[PDB]
Amino acid sequence: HTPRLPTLPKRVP
Amino acid sequence: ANSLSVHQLAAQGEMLYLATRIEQENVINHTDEEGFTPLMWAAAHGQIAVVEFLLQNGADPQLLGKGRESALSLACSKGYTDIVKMLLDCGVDVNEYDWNGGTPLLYAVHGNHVKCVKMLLESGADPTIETDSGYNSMDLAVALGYRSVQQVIESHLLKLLQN
Repeated sequence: HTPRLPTLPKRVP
Repeated sequence: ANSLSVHQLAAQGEMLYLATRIEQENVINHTDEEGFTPLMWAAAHGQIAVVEFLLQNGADPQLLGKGRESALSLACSKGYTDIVKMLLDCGVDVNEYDWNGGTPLLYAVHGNHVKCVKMLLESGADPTIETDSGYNSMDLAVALGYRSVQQVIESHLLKLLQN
């Protein structure tokens, strides 16, 4: 894969 | 190796072929389909020696991916401290957001990378800047239960207030 960044939370809480 | 791109060579840490492919063609900052430079691939796979080599040979660490991914953020996300230090010493922006609303500090915190968090804060990363959702780096560290990280961040904030 192209390296990818992790998905961060859309909200915390 | 004939099949491998410059990006892949950098990712694998194949210094010899990588150095050759650079003499054959001016491709040191050639971006792939996603805007990723060889440097970003190297940063993402923790290839310290390749990062050093590319930066010495004129690779531009400020170039960003299609979604404004940075070499800095890629390195931070995986906790590659030595690479983070090298890029910071190039004077890249430490507080910029990508399209997925991530910053180097949020990626360091997300991955529980304490030494990376410390280094970013010492280089001017601001732990109070917020995502579009309203949470900041301290919030995220609390949310995720990363206590050593929460403490580095709080300690930094406290020392700012105590001068």
